[PDB]
Amino acid sequence: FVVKDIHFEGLQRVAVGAALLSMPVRTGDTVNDEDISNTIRALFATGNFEDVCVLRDGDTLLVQVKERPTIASITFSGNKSVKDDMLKQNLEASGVRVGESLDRTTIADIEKGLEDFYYSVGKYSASVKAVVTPLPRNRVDLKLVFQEGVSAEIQQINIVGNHAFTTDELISHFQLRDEVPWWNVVGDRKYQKQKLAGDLETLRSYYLDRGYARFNIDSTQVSLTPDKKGIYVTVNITEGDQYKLSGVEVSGNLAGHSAEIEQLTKIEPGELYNGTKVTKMEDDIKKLLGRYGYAYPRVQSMPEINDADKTVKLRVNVDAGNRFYVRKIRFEGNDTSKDAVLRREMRQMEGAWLGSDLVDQGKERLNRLGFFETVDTDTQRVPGSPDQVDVVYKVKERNTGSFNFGIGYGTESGVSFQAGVQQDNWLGTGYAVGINGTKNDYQTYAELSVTNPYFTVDGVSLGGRLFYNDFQADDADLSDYTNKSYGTDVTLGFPINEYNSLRAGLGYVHNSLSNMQPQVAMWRYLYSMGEHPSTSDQDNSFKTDDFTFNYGWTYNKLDRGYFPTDGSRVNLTGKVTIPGSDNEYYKVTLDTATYVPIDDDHKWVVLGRTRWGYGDGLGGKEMPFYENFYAGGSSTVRGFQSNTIGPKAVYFPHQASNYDPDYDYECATQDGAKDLCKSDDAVGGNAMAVASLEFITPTPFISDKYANSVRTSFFWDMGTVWDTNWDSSQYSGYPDYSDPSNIRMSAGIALQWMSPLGPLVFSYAQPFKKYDGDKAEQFQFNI
Amino acid sequence: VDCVAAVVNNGVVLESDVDGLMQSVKLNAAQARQQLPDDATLRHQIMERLIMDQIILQMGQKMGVKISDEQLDQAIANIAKQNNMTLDQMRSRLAYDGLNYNTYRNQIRKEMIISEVRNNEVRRRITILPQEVESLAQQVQKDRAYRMLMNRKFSEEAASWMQEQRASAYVKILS
Amino acid sequence: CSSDSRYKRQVSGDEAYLEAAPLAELHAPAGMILPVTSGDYAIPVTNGSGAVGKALDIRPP
Amino acid sequence: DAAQKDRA
Amino acid sequence: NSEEDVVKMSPLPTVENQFTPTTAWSTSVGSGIGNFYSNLHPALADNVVYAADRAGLVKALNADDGKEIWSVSLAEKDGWFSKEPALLSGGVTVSGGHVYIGSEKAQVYALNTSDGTVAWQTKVAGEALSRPVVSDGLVLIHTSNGQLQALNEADGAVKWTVNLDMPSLSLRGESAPTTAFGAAVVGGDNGRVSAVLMEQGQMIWQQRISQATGSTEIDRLSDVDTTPVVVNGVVFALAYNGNLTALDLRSGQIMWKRELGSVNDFIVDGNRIYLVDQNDRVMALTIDGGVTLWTQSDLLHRLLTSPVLYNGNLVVGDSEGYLHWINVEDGRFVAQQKVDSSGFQTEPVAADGKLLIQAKDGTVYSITR
Amino acid sequence: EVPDNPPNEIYATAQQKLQDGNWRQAITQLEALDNRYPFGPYSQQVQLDLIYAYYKNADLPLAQAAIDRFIRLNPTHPNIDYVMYMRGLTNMALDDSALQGFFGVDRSDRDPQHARAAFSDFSKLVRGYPNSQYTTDATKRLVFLKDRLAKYEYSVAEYYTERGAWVAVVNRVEGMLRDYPDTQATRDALPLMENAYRQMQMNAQAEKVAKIIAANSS
Amino acid sequence: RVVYRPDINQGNYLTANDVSKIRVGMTQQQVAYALGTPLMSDPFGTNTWFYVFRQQPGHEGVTQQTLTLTFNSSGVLTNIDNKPALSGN
Repeated sequence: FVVKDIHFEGLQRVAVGAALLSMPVRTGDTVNDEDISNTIRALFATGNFEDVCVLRDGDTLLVQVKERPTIASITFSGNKSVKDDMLKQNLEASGVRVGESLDRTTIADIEKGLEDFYYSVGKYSASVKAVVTPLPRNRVDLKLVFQEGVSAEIQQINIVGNHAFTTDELISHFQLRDEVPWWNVVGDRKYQKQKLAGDLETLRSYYLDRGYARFNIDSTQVSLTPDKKGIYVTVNITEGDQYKLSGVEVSGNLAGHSAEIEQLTKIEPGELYNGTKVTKMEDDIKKLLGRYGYAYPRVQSMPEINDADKTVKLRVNVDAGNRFYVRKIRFEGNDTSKDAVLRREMRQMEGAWLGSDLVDQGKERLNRLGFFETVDTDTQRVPGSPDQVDVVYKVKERNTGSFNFGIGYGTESGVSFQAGVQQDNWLGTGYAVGINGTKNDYQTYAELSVTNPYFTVDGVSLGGRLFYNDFQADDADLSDYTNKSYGTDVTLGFPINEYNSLRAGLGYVHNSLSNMQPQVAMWRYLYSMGEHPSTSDQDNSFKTDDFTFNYGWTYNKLDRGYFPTDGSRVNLTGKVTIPGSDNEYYKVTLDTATYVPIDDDHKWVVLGRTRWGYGDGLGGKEMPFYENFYAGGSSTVRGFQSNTIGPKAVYFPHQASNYDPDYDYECATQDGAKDLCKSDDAVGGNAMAVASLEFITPTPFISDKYANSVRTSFFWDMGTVWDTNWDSSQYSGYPDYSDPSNIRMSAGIALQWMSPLGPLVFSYAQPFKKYDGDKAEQFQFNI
Repeated sequence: VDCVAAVVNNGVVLESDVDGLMQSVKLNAAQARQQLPDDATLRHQIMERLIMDQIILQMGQKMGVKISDEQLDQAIANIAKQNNMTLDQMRSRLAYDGLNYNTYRNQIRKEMIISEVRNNEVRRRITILPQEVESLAQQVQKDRAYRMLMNRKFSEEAASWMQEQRASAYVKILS
Repeated sequence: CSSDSRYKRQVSGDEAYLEAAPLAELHAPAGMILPVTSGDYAIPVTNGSGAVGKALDIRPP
Repeated sequence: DAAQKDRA
Repeated sequence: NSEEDVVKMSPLPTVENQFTPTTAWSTSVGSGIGNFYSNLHPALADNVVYAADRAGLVKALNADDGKEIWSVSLAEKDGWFSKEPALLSGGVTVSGGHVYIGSEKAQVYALNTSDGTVAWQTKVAGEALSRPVVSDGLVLIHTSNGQLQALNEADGAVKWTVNLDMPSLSLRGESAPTTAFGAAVVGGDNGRVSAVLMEQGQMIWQQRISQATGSTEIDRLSDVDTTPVVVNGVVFALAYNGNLTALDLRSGQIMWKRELGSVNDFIVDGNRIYLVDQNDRVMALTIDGGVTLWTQSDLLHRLLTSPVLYNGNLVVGDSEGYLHWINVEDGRFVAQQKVDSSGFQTEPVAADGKLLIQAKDGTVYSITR
Repeated sequence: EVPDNPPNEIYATAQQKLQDGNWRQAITQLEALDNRYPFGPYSQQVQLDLIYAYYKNADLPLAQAAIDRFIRLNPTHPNIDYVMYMRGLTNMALDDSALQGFFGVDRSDRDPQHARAAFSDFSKLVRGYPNSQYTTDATKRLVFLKDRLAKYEYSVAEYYTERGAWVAVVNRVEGMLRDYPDTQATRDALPLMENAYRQMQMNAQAEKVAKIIAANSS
Repeated sequence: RVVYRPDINQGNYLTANDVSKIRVGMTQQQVAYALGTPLMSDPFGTNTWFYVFRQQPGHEGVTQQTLTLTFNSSGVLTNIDNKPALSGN
C-alpha cells in the first residue's frame, strides 16, 4: 500500500539523505508489493550494507540495516618471515585500513595473497588464518595467526640435456645454492621463483655468450617431496651448437655519424656469437647517439643465421629520432641549501641539445659535494611538442656540521673545556667555516677558518685561516714551558680540468717561546740558528718571525662525499719560505686515500690510505722544532697514542734550573744527575710515511633503512716516523732512530656512525708490533 | 517483512526469492505432486540450489555476457510450442496463477543466462578422444553415440564445476 | 626564550610577511603588444574588513 | 528435477 | 635458523610384541639413496637378489646367505670426470636374462645379469623416475616430462612418445604404468589417468579423478602418483589430494569413489584393499562399495612406507627404522622391531614366501621370523 | 591510554587540556577519543580539533593527511574554507621552516614546491569563498607567494646571466613576463634582455625592450 | 689563461643542408618536421622564430650563426636571414 515515511537504522557511515538517494519509492508512491526486492537489491548492490530489512508493522516502511563494522585495530602473531611494515602496506594495497569499513571477501583475498607469498619463499606447510574478533557498537578487530612450519629445502638441481658443460660448473653459477660447503656458512638452501627466473636467464646467457646460438630452454619442473620438505629443480635444454659471426651490417635511419658507428661495428670475422657482445654493442651505440642529441634511439639486433654453415649475419636496426633539447632545469629537496650552490655544479648546460653523458657527469658531481645523501636523475618530456626534456634532481639533505667537545681533566679545573664546530655548508650558502677553541690551566688555543669555493663562478676558490696560541703556561709563567705564537693565512685555488685543482696563497707567523726544557734536538736546532745558550738551566727565550709561501695540488674523482665506495684522491701541499724570513726551509705533505670496489653492489671496498711527509731546511737552517711531524691515534696509525711515535727527546744532566718545586717538573732534575736522562717525550722528525689498509663491510645486524649511516672496518695500519738529522756520537748510548726500519703496527675493528652531533668513530685496536714508549691503548674515542 | 536469505559474494538472495520457489513450487509451478519428503526438510536443498543459481549469475555477469530480447522472444515461443498453449492465454493464466508477466520475463532471462553460461564453460572442460567413439559404436553409431557421450560427460562435469564454484565462493546463511 | 604570545589562536610562524610591497601592473608600451596576457595566477579582487595576523583567532568552531 | 516448465 | 617450529607430532605407539622377528643378514651395499627421495627398491628373481645404489654400483645377491655373486659400478667412464655418479633412480626390474635400471640422467640401462655387463644403454627423452615395466617385448618408463616412452625389450627403439600435461608444481615420484590385455593403466601429474595400447601408442580414453577445489590452486597439486592395480575388469586409482576411485577399464565410467584418498601407495588382497593415508593412517575398504572395513589411526606423520601383506600380516616401516607387524583384522601392533637407524623411504617387497626391505645406508635387511 | 568513559567527561577534559595548551598530551587523549569513537555524533569537531592540535604542535605530515581525509567526508559544511585554509597555512609553514629567522636570511630561492602548493590552495579558496572572513589574509599570503616565486626565478635568471647562458636567461625571463607580469622582480629583471640580446647580437629586438624599460622606469 | 672552462652550449646546433631545403612559403608544421622547435622565439608581436647556433668552448673565441624566420599572422614563412654572425668582436 501507500507509505507515509521511511525510517532507517544505519547512521554511522551513510548520510541521512544519502540513503534517500537510492530510494525508488520516493516516500510518496504506493508499494506494488514486488518493487521491495528490487529496492533491496539496489541498496545492497552499492556494496555499502550487509543486512537489508523491511517492515510495515504499522502503516510505514521501516528499514533495518547492518552496516560494515569499523576496523579499529589490527593485531597479528606467528610472524617471523614477515615483519610489521610489509604486512601493513600489503593490507593497505587492498584498501582495508583502520578508520574505514571491513568487507569480508577482501579478508579471504588477503589470506590467499599471504599463502601465495609463503609458497613463494618456501613455507609450504604453513597457513594464514584471520580471526575476526567482534567489538561492541558495530565494530570488529582482526587477528592473524601464522602457522609458519618450516621453509622449503632444495636437494638437487639437474641440467640433463647437456653435452658440452659439466654439471658442477653450472650449478655453481646459479644464485641458488644446491649444496653449501660443509666448512662454510656463506649461504643457505632457500627457494624463490624470482631467483629461479634469474638463474634460468643467466644459464641462457651463459650458453649464448659461448658461441651457441640455436639454444633454448625446453621446459622446467619443480619436484616436491611428498612431505612438503624438499624441492628438486630440473631443467630441459636443447644443446645446439656453436656459431661464428660472419659479419654485421648496419641498417635504419642512421645519421651522418655512420663512420664511427662502423668503427664500433668493426669485428674480426669468425668470432663466436655472444649475447653479451651484442648487448655491449647496442649499449655503446645508444650512448653514442645520446651524446649527439638523440636520447631516444630505437635499436634491435637481428641474429640472421644460416642453419647450415656455422654462420650468422647480425643486422643492426637504428631509428634515431629527433634532437632532444632541455627546456628547463628543476631541483627538488634543496629545502635549506641555496639554489645557486646546486646549479653551478651542473655540466649539462640549460638551453641546448641534450648531453647523455653530461647529465650523468653532473649527477655524480653533485654527489661529490659531500653534503647530500642521495642524488638521482630524472628525464621527463613535455606533453606538447615532440623533442623536449625536463631534468629534475631529487636530492635529500644530510647534516654537514660537526660538533666537537672535550674536557680538561677529571679534577675540578673549573671553566676548562674545548668547544667548536666545523661547517662545510654554513647556512647552505656554500661557505665553509671552521671555529674551535680550548681553555685550560695548562693551555689555551683557538682558531678560525673561512673558505669560499666559488669566490667567482668559474671554479676559483678562496680560503683563509686565523689562530692565536698565547697560553704562556696558564699554571705559571715563571720557569715553565712558555709558548706564544699566532699568524694569518690566506689562500686561493682554481681548477686545471674536471679532476685537478691546485691552490696557492701566502701568510706569516711568528713564535715566541721561553724557558724550554733542555734536550739535544732543540739545542742542535739553536746551534744551527747560530745561538749557543746554556745547558743546565732552562730560561732561554727566543722569538722567530717567519714569512712563508704555500701551495698545493689535489686530484679527486670519487662517487660519494661521505665514506664513498669507488675512486681515489690525492692531497699534496707544498710549503716554501721566502727571503727575509727568520727560518729558511721547505715542507711538503702527500696524502692519498684509495678505494676499490669488489662487488657489483659496491658494498665490499678495500680502502688504501697512504700518507708520506718529508721536510728539510734550506741554506743550513733546519726545520723549526714546532713543525715536526707526529703519528699515532686517530687520522693516523691507531692503537698506541696520538703525537707519540718517533724519536724521543733526551735531556742533559739537569739540576738547579731556575725554579723546580719538588715532586713536580721532574723531567731530569735530581741531585744525582749523572748523565743524559732518557725520556718518552716524542717530537718527531721531518720525514714521515704512514700506510694504512682496511676492509669495508656492512654491519651484519643493521637494516637497509640505516645501512648508509654505519660503516664497519677491518683495519691494518703501520706507522713510521724518523729524523733525518742524527749524531752517532751523541746518540751512542741510545738507539739510532734515524733509520726508518723501525715500524709500529696495530690492527682491529672500528665502528663508524654518523650522528647529528657530527661523525662518530669508535675503535677496537689490538697492537701486534710495538717499540719503546708506545703505551698502547686498545680503545680510542674521537669525533 | 522481506528479509535477506543469505549473502553471495557481491550479491544476496532474499526471502521472497525462495518464496517464488517454495510456495510457487512443490504443489505449485507444474505437476503439483513432484516430491513430498517434507518442505521443512526441503528448505536446505532449495537454499543451496538458489545460492548456486546466484553464484552462476555473478559469474555470467563477470564475463560480461548478456542476452538480447530477440533470444528471449524465441525462447518464449519455444516454451509456447512445447506447452501446446498460446502465449497470450498463458499470460492470462499466469495472471491468476500468481506469476506476473514481468517476473516471468525476469525469471526466463536469468534461466537462459545461467543455462548458456554453464553450457559455454562446461564444453571447454569436456574432451573427446577419437578412439572411444569407435569402440562405443561397435558396442551397439554415426555420431549418435557421441550424443550419449556428451550427455554423460556433461552429467559429471556440471556437478564438478558447481561444487568447484561452491567451495571457492563466499557463502553464509542469514535467516 | 618564550613561546608564542599566549600560544593560542596564532599562526605558528612570524608576522613580518605583512611588509610585502604593493602591486602595480606594467603598462603596455607605445604602439606594440606584449604576450603577458597568457598567465594563470590571477588574484581576485576582494574587500578588507578582515582579521590580519594576530587578529586571526583560529579555533575549531 | 521437479518442475515441468524449465529453461529451453 | 630460529624459525624451526615444525608443526607436527610423531609420538611412539605402544610397544607390543607377540612374536619376535629376526634379520637373516645384511650386506651394506653402501651410501645409496641417502637424503635423496627416489624410487629405488631391490628386486629378486628365482633365489637371486638384485640391488643397486645411487653411486652406480649394482650387485647381484643370493638368498639365505647374502653372498656376493657379481657387482659392477655404472661409473660414466665415457663422461668428463670418467667416474662421476650416474645417480641411479629407476626401479629395479628383472626380465629374463635382462635387468632394467633407470636413472635421473635420462638414461636407462639393460643389465645382462650373469655376464655382469649391460646389454645396451639408451638415452631416453627426459629423466626416468618410475620403475620400468616390461610388456610383451616392450618396456614402459614414465619420464618426468609428461612423456611415456615405449622401449623395445631387445634393444632401444623408442617407439611412441605420448604427450601429457605437467602443472608447474608436480611432485616427484610419478606413477608407473600397468600392462594388461594390451592396455596400459598409467597416471600423470595432472590428476588424470588414461589408457594406451602397447603396439602403436594411441591414447584410448582419459578420465580425471583428482578434485582439489581448494583455496589456492597452486598448492592444490592433486596428482596421481601411485601404481594402479586391476582386479578382473576394474582398476584402482589414487590422487595425492584424495579421490579413491574404482572405475571401468573399457570405458571412462566410474562406479564409485571414496573421497578419503590422500594415498601415495597401496595394495589389494583381491577382497580387502589396503592403503596408507597422507596422515599415516591405515584403513581397509570393501572392494564392493568402498565401505570402511576398519582403521587404526595410531600413527601420524611418521614417514611410513608402502603396505605389504606377508603370511597373513601387514608390514610397514618408518624413517626411524622401526618395523611394524599389523594385524590383518582391525589392525594391531603384533610386533615392533628397530631393524636399523639409517632411515627408510623405499617400498618393501615380499616374494617367494620371503620379505625384502632396503634402508638408506644399511641396504638389504632380510626379514624372517 | 585513558580509562573508558562516556563522551562527556573525556571530551570536556580533552577540550580543557587544549585550552591549557599542552598539545603533546592533548593530542594523545584526543586520538584515543577518535579511535574509540570512530563515527560518533560529534566526529567532525573531533577531526577539527585534531587539525588544530596537530598544527599547533608542528605535526605537518599527519595534519596534512588528516586534512586530505576530512575534505572528502564532509564536502559541504560551514567550515570547509577554514579547513583548507589551515591546510594551505600548513603548506606555507612547511615551506618557510628553517633557522633563517635567527640569522635573518632572505629565504627566496629555495624549492618552491610548497609555495606552489599553498598558492594553489589559497587561489582555490579565494575563487570558492571570496566572501569568507579569511579572504584578506589569503590575498596577502598570495601576494607573498607571488613575491617568493618571482624572487626565486629572478635569482635563477641572474645566476645564469653572469654564468653566460644568454638564451636560457631569455627563455626564463620570458616565462616570468608571461606568468608574473605584475611583480617587482620582473621590473628588476628587465635589463636582462639588454644584457643578452646585445651579447648575442640581436639589438634589433633590444630597442623595443629598451623602450619598454624606459616607459616603465618611472 | 689558466682556469678550466667547461664547454658552453646555448642553442640548437643546425645542419646547413637542412637549412638548404628551407624556402619561402614553407610553413610552420613542415618547419617543425624538418628542423624542430626553436628554443627561443619572439613573443613581442610578430611571430619570428630564432635559431641560435652558438658555442663557447673556453679560452677561445665564441662561434655564432644566427638564423631568423619571419612568419605572417597566418602560419606561412615570409623571409629568412642566414646571418653568419661573427660581427665585430
